[PDB]
Amino acid sequence: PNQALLRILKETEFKKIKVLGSGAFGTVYKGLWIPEGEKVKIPVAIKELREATSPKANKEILDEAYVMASVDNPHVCRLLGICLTSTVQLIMQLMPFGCLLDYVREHKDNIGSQYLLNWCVQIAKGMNYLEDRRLVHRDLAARNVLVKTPQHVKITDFGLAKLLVPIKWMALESILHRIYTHQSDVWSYGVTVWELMTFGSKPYDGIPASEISSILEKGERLPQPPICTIDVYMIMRKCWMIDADSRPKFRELIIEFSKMARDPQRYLVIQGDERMHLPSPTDSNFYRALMDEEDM
Amino acid sequence: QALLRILKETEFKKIKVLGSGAFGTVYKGLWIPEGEKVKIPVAIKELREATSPKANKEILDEAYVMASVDNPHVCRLLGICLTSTVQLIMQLMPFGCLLDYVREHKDNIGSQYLLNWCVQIAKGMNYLEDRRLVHRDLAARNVLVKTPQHVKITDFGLAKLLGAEEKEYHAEGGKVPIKWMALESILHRIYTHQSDVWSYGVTVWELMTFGSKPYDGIPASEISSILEKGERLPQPPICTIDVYMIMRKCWMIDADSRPKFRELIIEFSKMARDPQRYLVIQGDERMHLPSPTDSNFYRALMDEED
Ligand SMILES: O=C(Nc1nccs1)[C@@H](c1cc(F)ccc1O)N1Cc2ccc(-c3ccc(N4CCNCC4)cc3)cc2C1=O
Ligand SMILES: O=C(Nc1nccs1)[C@@H](c1cc(F)ccc1O)N1Cc2ccc(-c3ccc(N4CCNCC4)cc3)cc2C1=O
Ligand SMILES: Nc1ncnc2c1ncn2[C@@H]1O[C@H](COP(=O)(O)OP(=O)(O)NP(=O)(O)O)[C@@H](O)[C@H]1O
Ligand SMILES: Nc1ncnc2c1ncn2[C@@H]1O[C@H](COP(=O)(O)OP(=O)(O)NP(=O)(O)O)[C@@H](O)[C@H]1O
Ligand SMILES: [Mg+2]
Ligand SMILES: [Mg+2]
Repeated sequence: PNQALLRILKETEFKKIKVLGSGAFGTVYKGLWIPEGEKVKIPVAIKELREATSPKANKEILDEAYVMASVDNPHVCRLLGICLTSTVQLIMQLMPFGCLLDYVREHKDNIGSQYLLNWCVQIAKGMNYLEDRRLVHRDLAARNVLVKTPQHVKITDFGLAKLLVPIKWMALESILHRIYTHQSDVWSYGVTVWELMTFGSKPYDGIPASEISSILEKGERLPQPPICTIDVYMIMRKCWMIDADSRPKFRELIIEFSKMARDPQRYLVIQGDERMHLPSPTDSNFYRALMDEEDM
Repeated sequence: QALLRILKETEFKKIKVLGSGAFGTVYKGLWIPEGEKVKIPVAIKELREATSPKANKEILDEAYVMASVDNPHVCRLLGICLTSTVQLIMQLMPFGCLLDYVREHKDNIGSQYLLNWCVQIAKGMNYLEDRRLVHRDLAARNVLVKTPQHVKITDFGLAKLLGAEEKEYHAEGGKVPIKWMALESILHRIYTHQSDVWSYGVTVWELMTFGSKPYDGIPASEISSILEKGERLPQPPICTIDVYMIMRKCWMIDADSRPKFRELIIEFSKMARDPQRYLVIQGDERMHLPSPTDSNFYRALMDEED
């Protein structure tokens, strides 16, 4: 961990503007960074954790924050900065589009097959990269994929296991034994893709979280999303095998979905898939030069 | 052609004037992509004069070249709207142009920053020369600050669009940038890579003076005569003779005798490795230079192209 990658912030160089949402461990705000000696106001996203901290407690956090500021992959968000006060604040890039879960709801049945497949590929590439860095996500879900542009999504909020519940995204072995590996991350990938293919349906909606390990024992799984051809649905089911080692690997999921992305209409069936927009190269260039210059 | 977005009037709005010059007014604005809920800040330039559709076809031909540049020290044109007065879209620079930046930080700019800026501007101009694009209007106001460590050339390439009227422009009519121009350009209204080198000389002079107006108090009417007599801009107090002589070389009468952008890169890169030897600045020992932690932060938040 090159410690120059994590910028330590004083309270005086940023301000919280507005609340974006909250989750298990914190609250996310629209923020503004003020570089010292300048008059510019730079938008940032700030997460403040619910529970306070001591310098001994902070030593564990800094040690991990250094690891998450060291990721370097186009499909993985990296921690940028931190402010250690009574409560801890974490700073990353603010994404105006927000998370992919809200984006598929906002455009429900208004999203073509080229986009959904492209996203699956991209989430897989980012998860594979974390695996190569030997980082377990532990909380992969559509709410933790961020839309940088409609053509470019990024994984966020990974790596919290060595500092510590999303039952309906969790593998059977994680529910029963708090076992988190990359293969249980592969389970949450399967659930994430099911979210995309349903435009943000809630998984196991009538079924309380208390009962989830029973129904997975019984062999029940999430139903096949209407737009999914069988080939796509069995990748999802392969991700939900009892035997973690029988699940697909993230390198395999990249090859597979990127093969389906080459003829998207063969693998998903969307009504008026020709009503749908598709990523114009003119549109893609404009988005990249304006808000997405990173190297890919 | 994919590199220039042809825009609809409905997908952007002007919000605030940022400034104006010879041919247009610049606004801070918002791009609102169709069918989305996001408002993306952008800079919008509206030209002062309305254009016919035939004039627009010419403008569009040049706009495609202006959108084709791809270099970390040259800004590219992003979109165009063919409104009655043409509107032009590029990235919005929160720090503004370098002229206003050096004026606002006149007491906190050290020799590393100034020399690095000279290198970067030379790099961008040499890319334009390699692409055989003439600037015609290089000046500190047409260098933008992406971050204090990363400056970029803007607003090049207009010469062909002005060719019909260029010879008629009055020295006092503010359409022809007399105090940045080579002598042969004032007399003949033709612009080349070597006359751009002269503007570069003036641009560097602006930076070394933290934004003084060149030939201040002298009407533009009289510039051609004082140059023909051998007069030039004075030596900025912070410049050693080494730096002043490069500047004076950019203002030699014979265009072919001036330095090349290729060589200016090398010379300013050499000085940038020992800045306090070549620029004498009050408080330079204390002046800020950016640690890797702060440059990394800057790049992730607003300058990912690196
Ligand atoms: O900051 C992050 N999100 C953001 N959203 C918006 C703006 S910043 C992501 C994040 C951002 C990235 F860019 C990349 C990875 C990543 O994980 N982090 C970083 C981080 C560091 C430490 C912790 C942390 C520390 C302690 C605890 N304990 C304390 C004791 N009681 C139980 C909980 C739990 C979590 C969480 C995160 C975290 O959630
Ligand atoms: O848009 C540009 N600046 C911007 N600032 C902020 C937002 S956009 C740059 C610009 C941006 C870049 F990124 C790269 C190069 C560049 O030149 N342009 C583009 C442009 C196109 C056309 C013209 C133009 C066309 C016609 C005339 N005639 C008409 C006949 N009667 C006399 C006047 C004058 C000027 C000017 C520019 C221009 O100034
Ligand atoms: N960098 C960001 N830019 C824009 N929105 C963000 C950003 N980070 C987080 N958010 C938004 O803030 C919401 C709350 O985030 P967070 O606190 O991580 O909870 P969560 O992901 O929804 N649930 P958990 O699983 O507990 O993280 C996210 O779901 C997004 O809606
Ligand atoms: N992309 C930008 N982002 C933020 N500010 C900009 C941007 N481009 C230009 N500006 C600012 O807008 C001002 C006016 O620009 P412009 O209309 O080109 O005139 P100019 O270059 O200053 N003079 P002239 O050389 O006569 O055109 C500039 O001087 C800068 O202060
Ligand atoms: Mg989250
Ligand atoms: Mg300009």
